[PDB]
Amino acid sequence: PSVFLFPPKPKDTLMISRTPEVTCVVVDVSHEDPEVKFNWYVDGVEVHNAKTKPREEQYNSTYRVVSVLTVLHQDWLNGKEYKCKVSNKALPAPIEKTISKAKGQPREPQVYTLPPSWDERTKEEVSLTCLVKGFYPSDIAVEWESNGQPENNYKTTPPVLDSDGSFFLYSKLTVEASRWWQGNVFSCSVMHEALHNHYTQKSLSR
Amino acid sequence: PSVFLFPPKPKDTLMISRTPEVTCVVVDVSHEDPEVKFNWYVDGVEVHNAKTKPREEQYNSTYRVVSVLTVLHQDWLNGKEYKCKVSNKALPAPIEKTISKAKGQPREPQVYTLPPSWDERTKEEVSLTCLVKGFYPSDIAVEWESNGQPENNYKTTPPVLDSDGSFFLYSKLTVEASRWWQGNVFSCSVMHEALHNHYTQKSLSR
Amino acid sequence: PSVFLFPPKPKDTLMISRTPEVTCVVVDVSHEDPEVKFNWYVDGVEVHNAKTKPREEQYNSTYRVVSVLTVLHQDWLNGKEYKCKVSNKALPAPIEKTISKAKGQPREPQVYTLPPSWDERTKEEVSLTCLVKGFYPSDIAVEWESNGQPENNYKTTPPVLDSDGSFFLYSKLTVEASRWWQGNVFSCSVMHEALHNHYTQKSLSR
Amino acid sequence: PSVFLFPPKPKDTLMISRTPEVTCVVVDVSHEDPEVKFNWYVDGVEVHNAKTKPREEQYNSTYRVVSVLTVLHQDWLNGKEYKCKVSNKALPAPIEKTISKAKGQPREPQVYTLPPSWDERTKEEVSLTCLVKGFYPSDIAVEWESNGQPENNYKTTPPVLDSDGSFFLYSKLTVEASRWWQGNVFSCSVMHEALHNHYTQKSLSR
Repeated sequence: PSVFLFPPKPKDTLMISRTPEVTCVVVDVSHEDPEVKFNWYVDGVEVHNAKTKPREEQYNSTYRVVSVLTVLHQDWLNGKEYKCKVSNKALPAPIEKTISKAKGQPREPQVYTLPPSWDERTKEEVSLTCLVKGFYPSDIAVEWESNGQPENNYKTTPPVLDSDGSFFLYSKLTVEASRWWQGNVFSCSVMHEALHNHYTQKSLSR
Repeated sequence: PSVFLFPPKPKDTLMISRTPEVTCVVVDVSHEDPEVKFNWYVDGVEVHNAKTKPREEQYNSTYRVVSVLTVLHQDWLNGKEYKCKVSNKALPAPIEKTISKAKGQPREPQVYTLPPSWDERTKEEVSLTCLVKGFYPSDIAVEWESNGQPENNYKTTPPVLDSDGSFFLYSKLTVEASRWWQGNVFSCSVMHEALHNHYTQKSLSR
Repeated sequence: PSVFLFPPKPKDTLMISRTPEVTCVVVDVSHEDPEVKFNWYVDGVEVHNAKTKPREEQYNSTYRVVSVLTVLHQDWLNGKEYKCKVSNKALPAPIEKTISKAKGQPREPQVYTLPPSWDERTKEEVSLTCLVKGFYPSDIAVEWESNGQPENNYKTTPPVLDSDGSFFLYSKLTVEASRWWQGNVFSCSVMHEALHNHYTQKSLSR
Repeated sequence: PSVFLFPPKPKDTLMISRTPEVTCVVVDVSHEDPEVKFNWYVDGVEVHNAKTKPREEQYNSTYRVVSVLTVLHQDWLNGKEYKCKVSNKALPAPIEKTISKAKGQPREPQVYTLPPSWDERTKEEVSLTCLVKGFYPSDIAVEWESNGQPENNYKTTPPVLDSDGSFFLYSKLTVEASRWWQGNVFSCSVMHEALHNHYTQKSLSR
């Protein structure tokens, strides 16, 4: 068997509106001895405010085990680790996986609202570009809203490493040219750590 | 024992200068029985001399072997299937994995160049962007060039799926401000199968 | 009988998607001897399958027989030699005919896009010109496009030798004056061996 | 034996200082019986102004015999029909071949002088351009000249048929930078039958 530790979503670790959780999925567990045992060493503390073993739903008849641990918004922000010790009889050795926030000095994302191209102006759909560059923790979230209500038809690229060791990404919004030309306002919503109150909003129109 | 088949590089399939290769990577293998055997089948017929064997090792204790098959540009860009038959002792049955081009409508790439943002002015280095959307087959190559010779400070995004069933990506060239202001012209060179001539270029200046 | 060896077309050698083929035309054969054997030698090695030989007749009361040998992109660009051997009536000695890519240090073409004249302003149509000069391999493919779509009424002069041992050609695009005066952007797509990525382009507007 | 009739050269059809000439080349005359009887007739009237040159031996043990007929500048350009009746002892009945001037409504060239392009200013040597378009008879003659005296280093493209069924060609003069920036006059001298006085001149300066 093998184990993979997955981190929490980047939005819930900046927002007190939701719960941040780290999930430890054990896979290729034969039915021989399920005996899945999760010993969560937060920092150096072995006791676990652990959560259910749901086992989710069957793909090749499940055999897949998950435990989730509610983490603290502050603990992940303060760069401390979370182990996951999977002990099984079919394992000669236990599998210990450690996850921690990107251990560097956080940098602020520089948001830039790039407007449509001259080439695109003669089209029924025009594409609005937000560029988010310069953030060291690749843990970010980009959303698009206009006049205060959310929008759809947008797609954000994964963060990509740059030359300075930082990260950047582009978020593109597809709107009809009816709204852009009539002068509606569109807003790029970026949520990172280094931003003041984990939120910045740059607005775009013409 | 687990195997992986990788298509040729996009530039290599769209360019007369290079030799495109499908790559069959068997990972983990064993330490006890490192001998692998590669059998390459194109469209049902076995290709022998067409493949070479890179001899390799690794640092997860276990080794990594890899075999590469030179295809003809026109065979890959047609509906041809390439099968890899990996036999090792550690496997009961040979593992056969087949790969071929993305069957479907070739859809033409639209190259949009967006100029530097107002905020990046009065800064040391500026960033120039290249939005490429609408291409389907997802095997695309994009580089930058100014005054004939190429440029190095570019990173292009992983092709991200759109609602249309299309694809898009972005490209970021970071140039010294003074070269941008001195009027030098930068160009975005994209290669794809759906393009007439398999090549297009958009320009960025002022 | 007479024999003639014809080389690949220039666009076919610089674009993968096309089959470049050398053509061996024997004209003025006789009714007494209507069966002509063509034996193709490439770099000495005889290739028989790569032949395809149809048949037909001309108004001369003579016959014309043709044999095509599909060449590889990599060979012609790397100066390999192609031979076709034509033995019909008498003449045991079939051919002296052998073709190759010209031998010379390749030279990069120089594209200059020159705008319509002052006199052409005041006319229903305008003519846009593309000076391509300085190339030593002579094999070049030049076309006009706009809006990423190929154009139609353009005509290009054959390559003509310049004083420098280089070649130069000119390409005229004929487009409606409404189109030029409304601000479209027209471009010159030139493919040649010496160019970086075998493709360059310059554009014109206003 | 095979008969060929070659028309007069374009420059001397327009200029009175030269003598235009129709030439009648008979080839594949054999050693056995040379003795070729050239009998010319213009329109319908046989003329005895023709001069049969001596017989000339080739490497193929064939004789080539030629006769030249001096024509009238008007009569050629008036579309008159010139026939050559060659009679040998070998052939059964004499061979005849006819040439006339290109029979279509003559069309006047339109000459535009195009200056050099922006990219070309930085170069030690700069190229001036002459576009001659819209002319029907493919027989034209182009020259370059600055400050009266004729000029060197000018190369003309072959005539090129266009879509409208007329012809066009380019002429490039290569001059050093100093000549162009100093404001010197440059002139493109174009001689075509539809031009009044068969000569025009267009000019190009800074």
